[PDB]
Amino acid sequence: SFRFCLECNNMLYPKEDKENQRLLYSCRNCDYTELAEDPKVYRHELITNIGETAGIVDDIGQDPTLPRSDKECPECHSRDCVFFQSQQRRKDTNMTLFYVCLNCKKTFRDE
Amino acid sequence: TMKEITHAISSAKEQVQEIIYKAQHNELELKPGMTLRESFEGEVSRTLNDARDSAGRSAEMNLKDLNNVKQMVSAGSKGSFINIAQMSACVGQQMVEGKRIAFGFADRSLPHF
Amino acid sequence: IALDIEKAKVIQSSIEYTTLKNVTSATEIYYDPDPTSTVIEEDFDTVEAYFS
Ligand SMILES: [Zn+2]
Ligand SMILES: [Zn+2]
Repeated sequence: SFRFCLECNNMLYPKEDKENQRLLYSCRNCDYTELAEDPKVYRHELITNIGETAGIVDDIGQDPTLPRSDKECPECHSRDCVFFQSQQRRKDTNMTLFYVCLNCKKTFRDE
Repeated sequence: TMKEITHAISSAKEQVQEIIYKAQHNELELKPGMTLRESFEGEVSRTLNDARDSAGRSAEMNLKDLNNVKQMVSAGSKGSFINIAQMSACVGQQMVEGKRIAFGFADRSLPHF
Repeated sequence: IALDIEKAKVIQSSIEYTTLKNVTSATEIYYDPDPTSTVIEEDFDTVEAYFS
């Protein structure tokens, strides 16, 4: 996550002080400068799993084309649920199922 | 023979169901040089092909010598084993571009599934 | 090597191309102005063990 300038709404690029030895987020369109909280400047994931379970909506139980199972809900122990596979559509994607209860509407696995 | 063919096809469908469950619980062996989805598709296709071959072999063994289709196939003048299998026992798996029927709709082949 | 599986696997491993990107999983950039110490707590023990 990256922060924005509080006065002109531009991006806050990180900057390093030679004399003070501190990491600071500074806007290049002004003189505003705010002290950085964490040193994690950049992170790149070669193999990522985000978007696998992130594709979830709160009204997925009203879809009539989705199959319905009788798996046990971990939270409220309901007897009706709706399952589907991974929303990510790469070639390496697993065939595991995500179950959605019809009362608490949370996503849970079978393992 | 029709009972035997029905039993063979039902056993194959149960085997395919077991393969589906194993692939959906990460218990499937991966063929080297291929992904999980490709290995699953190849194994299901192999099972269904073996099912059609077994049903056809049962049907072709049932036939008498006086059977006319058998006489034509045995003379070598017209027809083969696959024709007898498809006419009498099972048409089998339909392949488009060397793969099973794709999901032309949103995650299904027809709006009836 | 043709009638032994282990030597064949050794040859296979020695032939196949393997880059850093294959074994790498994630790369990160951190700010740390102390050459001899570090800010990260998980790796602090290991790096101080190295320096000592
Ligand atoms: Zn600014
Ligand atoms: Zn529930």
